[PDB]
Amino acid sequence: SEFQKVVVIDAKGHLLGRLASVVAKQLLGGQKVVVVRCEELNISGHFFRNKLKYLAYLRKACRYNPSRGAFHFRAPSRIFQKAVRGMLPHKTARGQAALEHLQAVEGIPPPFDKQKRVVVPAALRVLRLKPGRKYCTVGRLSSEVGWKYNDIVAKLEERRKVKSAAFYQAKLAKQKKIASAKEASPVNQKLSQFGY
Amino acid sequence: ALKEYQVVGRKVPTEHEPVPKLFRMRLFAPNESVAKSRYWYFLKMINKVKKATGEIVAINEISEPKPLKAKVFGIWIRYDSRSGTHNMYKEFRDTTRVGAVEAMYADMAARHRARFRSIRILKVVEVEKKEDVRRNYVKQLLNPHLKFPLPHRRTKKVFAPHRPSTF
Amino acid sequence: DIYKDETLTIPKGVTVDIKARNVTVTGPRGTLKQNLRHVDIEMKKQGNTIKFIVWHGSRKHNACIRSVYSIINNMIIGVTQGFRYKMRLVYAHFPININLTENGTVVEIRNFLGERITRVIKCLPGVTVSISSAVKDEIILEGNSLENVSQSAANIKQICNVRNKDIRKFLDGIYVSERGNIE
Amino acid sequence: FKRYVEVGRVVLVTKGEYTGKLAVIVDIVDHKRALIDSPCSEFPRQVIRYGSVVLTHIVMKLPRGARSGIVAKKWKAQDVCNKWASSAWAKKLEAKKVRSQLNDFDRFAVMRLKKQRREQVNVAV
Amino acid sequence: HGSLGFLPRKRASRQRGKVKAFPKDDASKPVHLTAFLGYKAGMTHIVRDLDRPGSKMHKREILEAVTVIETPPMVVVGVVGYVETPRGLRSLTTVWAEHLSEEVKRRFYKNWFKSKKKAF
Amino acid sequence: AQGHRLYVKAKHLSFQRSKHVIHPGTSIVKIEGCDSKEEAQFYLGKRVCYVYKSSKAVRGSKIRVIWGTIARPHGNSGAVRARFVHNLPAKTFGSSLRVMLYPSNI
RNA sequence: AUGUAUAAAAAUAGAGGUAGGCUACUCUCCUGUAUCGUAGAAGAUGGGCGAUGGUUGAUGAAACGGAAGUGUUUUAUUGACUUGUCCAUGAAAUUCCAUCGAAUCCAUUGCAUACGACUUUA
RNA sequence: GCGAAACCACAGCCUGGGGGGCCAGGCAAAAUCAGCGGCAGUCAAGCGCGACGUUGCUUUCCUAUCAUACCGAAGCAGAAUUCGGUAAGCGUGGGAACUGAUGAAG
RNA sequence: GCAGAUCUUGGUGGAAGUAGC
RNA sequence: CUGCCGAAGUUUCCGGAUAGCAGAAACUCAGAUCAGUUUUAUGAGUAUGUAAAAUGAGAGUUUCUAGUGGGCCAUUUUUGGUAAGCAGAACUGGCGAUGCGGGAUGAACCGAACGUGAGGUUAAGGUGCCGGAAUGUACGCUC
Repeated sequence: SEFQKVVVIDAKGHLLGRLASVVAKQLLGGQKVVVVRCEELNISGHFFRNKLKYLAYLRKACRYNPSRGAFHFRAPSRIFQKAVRGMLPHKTARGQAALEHLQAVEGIPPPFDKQKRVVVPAALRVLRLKPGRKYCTVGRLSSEVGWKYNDIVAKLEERRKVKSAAFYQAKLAKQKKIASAKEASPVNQKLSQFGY
Repeated sequence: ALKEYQVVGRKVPTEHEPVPKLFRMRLFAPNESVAKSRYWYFLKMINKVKKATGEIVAINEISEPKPLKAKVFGIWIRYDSRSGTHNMYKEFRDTTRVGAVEAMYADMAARHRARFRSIRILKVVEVEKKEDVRRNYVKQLLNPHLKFPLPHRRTKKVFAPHRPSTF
Repeated sequence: DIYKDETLTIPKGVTVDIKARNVTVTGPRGTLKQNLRHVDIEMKKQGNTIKFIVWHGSRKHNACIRSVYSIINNMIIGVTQGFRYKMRLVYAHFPININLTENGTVVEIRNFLGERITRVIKCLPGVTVSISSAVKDEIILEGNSLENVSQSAANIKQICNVRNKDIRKFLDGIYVSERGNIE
Repeated sequence: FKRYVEVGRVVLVTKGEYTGKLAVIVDIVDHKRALIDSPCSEFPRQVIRYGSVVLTHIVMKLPRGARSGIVAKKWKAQDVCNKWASSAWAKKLEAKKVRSQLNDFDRFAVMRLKKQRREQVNVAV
Repeated sequence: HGSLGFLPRKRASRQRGKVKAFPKDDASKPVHLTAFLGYKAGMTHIVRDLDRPGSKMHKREILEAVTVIETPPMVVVGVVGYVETPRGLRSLTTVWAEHLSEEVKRRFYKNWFKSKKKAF
Repeated sequence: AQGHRLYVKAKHLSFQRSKHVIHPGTSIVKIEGCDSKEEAQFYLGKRVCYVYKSSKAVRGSKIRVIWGTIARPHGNSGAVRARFVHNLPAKTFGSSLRVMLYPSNI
């Protein structure tokens, strides 16, 4: 029920082909989608499942000026950006104008650390997948194919959490003051009969 | 849905045969126009009274007398295979004979991919004793100390604010 | 079925904890931590026992139920009784050199069939190996984690592994004979 | 802590015509169906499935397959109603049912309510 | 044309040799340098003893073909600082020193003698 | 600006179409908060618009408007099927409309 | 675009908080149909009762924030806005919706070279 | 400096599928220049035949490795040798616009 | 009564300031 | 330029015929005069043909006059066949003259035969995105 001018979709625990279809419609709907922690997306099937499904895609290049062949991008962000590129009519004028509304990045840059991060309840792994199934993590997968920036982001994201954790306790200590002040306002308890 | 129909019938009486015999069937049919079509199917293969000879006398529904009581049904099936040879005995645990044969069809549609006309049900008896139930899993939903957590949980409106509890 | 339960009585070990999806099995000899991600199985504590349950599943997951029951029991044997194994060496003409370093972690092995190849056998984390003094050409390795202990000696068995010769005539080598608890 | 499916387990119909009524399970017939009843006579006895119901933590002692009056007899003695209402789960869901009968002027009177409530930020500085 | 690692055959961009990789170091090591700059004087030759055991000329006298490189003392004038990003290696701050010679102030300019020489 | 907005935010979705034949005389509109073809019977008949901003200014301002109404529900997800006095331009896919609450019957 | 309101984290065969010295007990989750603010001749001009509070502007700032610090916090000081509550005058015939510095040519150079360019100097 | 002519449906990227155009894809920036085993018989699984059995004679690409790497097996003490496996990367059994050099522009 | 006949006559293009003297 | 009617594409003899299909007038009969049809009855060795019931619909005669005896397939018998296809005879339709929705684009597949438009409702086929429509409901399957 959201028509935000910009939405931020934290992607840990989602599926790739189901989030890329939810997002692909909201791009054509006119929104402005940012997908952070794209590195911690999931794919049904075990670790080698998409691994040969993408090592096969590396064997596919043009046979004329092989610097003009397919550009097999290795970043976890562009893995999913590829997924939202065939879902859109990217050969029209409405496709290539929709794609510039999507900003798919890994980790969380500070311009989106301090904002709300909604999730999609129709693409999540703990819902859509049977318990005890085989699943592979994209950012853990694409590192084994060439994305050489794994040890930095896992270090960087660890620093952001403890800083955000420090942000949370100050926020948690904030409403504990208003928890007292909410019932301390006596009007709440005798005029809760309007449902509130 | 399904609705079990009591069907009886005979042939046209002649001077040679003043009183034809009456034949009762308890079969299952989503409506009544397929009951009185399946009825002439079974009776043609067994009693050899063709559709150009016989007539239909009475169709009635059999509502289950105790739909609120749990039961177990042993199900005798003659299945017409691609070699056309299968007698089958299968047990289902539910409340209504209408509801069992729907589940009977569904399972039979999965493991053995049976169609409508590929199945001729033979006999349906409400099996009652606990020592005659010959299935392991049906037996285990019948011990007094049964228990399980909920399976297949999932508790529009896309873009949920927080994580689902899923507990 | 709808249930598959197997419970092993928890001994006097310090911890039979399974909190936070990890096997933090601590006993009298020490503390051991292990990941509990073998399979999504119900580890339920009941007083002086820990019950392993696999409710409403098939055999593919049910076959792994007894593995964790053994793995915890294997961890229980290491936490309570420990593990102590003795490996026996065989020398005929050229004795095989063996030097325990880093508290017996770095095993400097040489002179295997008189070879000049320096065989360094790094022990697994948590296991201490030593040359047994009662019987010559015997190496006694003990530790809490039997899996790390057993794989290390097998690696030691794979360290001086004979190759490029007939196994019949050339028969002296590194072998494992004693495999038992530390208590 | 984990809740289960028992005999006599109190449940809550979440998807149906009786959505939100406290009902109690009676007999388990399968892994997907069951036998369910409630003392509220507007709720007939019937077979709810587990995909359109949510468990409740409150459990109650009852033998197998009691008739409806005995369900009511055991319900009145072990007072499941107003034991459910004691929980914070019931507080929100019941208040969800009051905050949806609110007309325009009453939903305007709550504006006054929280305007009488907002200036109570005078706290221990 | 068989060494495809050096294909394609197009001319270089920078007349000066650009260093691409840098050696892996540790914080336990003392601070030291890696690179330098020199000039191609020319090729020459020498004679030198060989203290190399196991060779066919062990403890002998062998000619060696060599190259002298003209290397002046080298002027450091400031630092640049890199932060590590998921997008690579960005430079955060460029801090120079106070004073520069005209020679390095000729580097920023195309016509130093014509212009106002007002760099830095 | 919270003492305003007597309409409901919407988004023009697409023309009426089949796979290959599109019917630009009737639009598809997705109202906010309308998530059932039985909950779309409330917005049947309301007078929707499409407000935008041209460059050249006529009659002392710049904002122009295309009116229209809502005719049918459309599908099982709470979209509707609208009809405008001038057909909406095809370069307004995924734009924003306003579903004015009149003619109100509630 | 008509509010341009909302930043723990992890897990789901689980999670966070509650005494106490690392625990036991208790509580919370199981949707945000929540929280947050919202009246004023486009938010009028006055008076009273309650309060040291809320609100935003001009700053002087200080602490911070580097993965794109596109920002956060503490604010002295100054000021408006103070509906916090209660009373006084105005609105309308829009009288049935329309909204100076560099660089290049020419010159110079040879490390470069088919023309271009590149490299020097000026 | 003078200065044609042939020719001219409109044309100009590749892969796959029914060619330049169709469908689905890869992509896509101006403006230019120089190279370019069978037969007979006995059985008998089983549904008159009947299986395994038994008796009579007669440039580049591709692994399917030719060596190099690594192992397995063998009367393999060692050397040397045979068989088998991974293995076509490089060597020593088969298939068949492209690269340069300028160039404006957020 | 013209779109067409390697259509008739006339006029003018791209190839190109290329081929070339 | 527009409108109306509109085929055969196989014979039967000898390129000429006759018939057929499409047509124009004259002149018949409102009847049992018919009918790419189904009944009942007679026979005939479930099928075969014959006559008078159902069902629909107005039928008929000649005269004078164009085009047309190509084929591509799909249907089932079918004998000759065999490593393996297949070769041939007969029946029925389409297409030839036909656009339109699907079948990703395709003439032989599934629906459907067309004046100009508005509004509704469907066939085939579909409802995660490209793509208009359920990330619907139910039960069982699969690594």
